[PDB]
Parts: sequence; structure tokens; C-alpha cells
Amino acid sequence: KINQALHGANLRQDDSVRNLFASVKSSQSSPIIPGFGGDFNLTLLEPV
Amino acid sequence: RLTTLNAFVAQQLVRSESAALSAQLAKDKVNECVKAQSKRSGFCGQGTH
Ligand SMILES: *[C@@H]1O[C@H](CO)[C@@H](O[C@@H]2O[C@H](CO)[C@@H](O[C@@H]3O[C@H](CO)[C@@H](O)[C@H](O)[C@@H]3O)[C@H](O)[C@H]2NC(C)=O)[C@H](O)[C@H]1NC(C)=O
Repeated sequence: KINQALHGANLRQDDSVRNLFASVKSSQSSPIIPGFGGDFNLTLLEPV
Repeated sequence: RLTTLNAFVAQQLVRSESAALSAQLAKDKVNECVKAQSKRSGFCGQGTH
């Protein structure tokens, strides 16, 4: 019983995390380009 | 039995404070995005509510 309870808890917390993944997903966006921001050194934000 | 009832009272207090906070949240929705067209996209209505 506690095993199916923790299985339920794990599945609903995964449910919550992809609800917030659906929340964070934009309808449209732009690919990140190196040298972004012009003179703005945002290279730590660069995902490469 | 008395330990079981003590744990029962503990979880009843847990669900009581959870219901109190949930009622605070519920009145926050009914005052925030129900009676008004707020800009809370996804907080209560997904997309542009
Ligand atoms: C934007 O910021 C980042 C990080 O703050 C800068 O990264 C820099 O990257 C270079 C390349 O690895 C590092 O150069 C190294 O310097 C040492 C001596 O300092 C040298 O011996 C190595 O051979 C290597 O060339 C540099 O340390 C690093 N800077 C920092 C602060 O970590 C990047 O250059 C910045 N871009 C602009 C346009 O300002």
C-alpha cells in the first residue's frame, strides 16, 4: 500500500513538473545565436 | 488505538490547515481572475485568459 502510494506521489509530481513544462513552453521562440545581444556578453546564458 | 487516533488528529490538522490555505487561494482566484480580467496567463486560465 505504501509502495503504490509512493508510486502515485511520484507520478503526480511528474504530472506537476510537465504541467510547468507546458507552462514554460512558448508558442513561438527564436533559436539562440552566439554573439547575441550585440555587445551584451550573455555567453554564460549561451547553451553550447 | 490511541496512537492511531493521535495520528488521525495530526493528519486532520494537516488537512485542516491545507484546506484553510486552499480557501485563501480560492478566494484569491475569485477576487483576482474571476471577477476581473487579470493578466494571469496560466495561473487560472491557460493561454490569454
Ligand atoms: C564573456 O564572458 C566570458 C566569461 O566571463 C568570457 O570568457 C573568457 O573565455 C576565454 C577563453 O577561454 C578565457 O581566456 C583565457 O584567459 C587566460 C588568462 O586570463 C588564458 O591564459 C587562457 O589561455 C584563455 O585564453 C577567459 O578567461 C574567459 N573570461 C572569464 C572572465 O572567465 C568572454 O571572453 C566574454 N566575452 C566578451 C566579449 O567579453
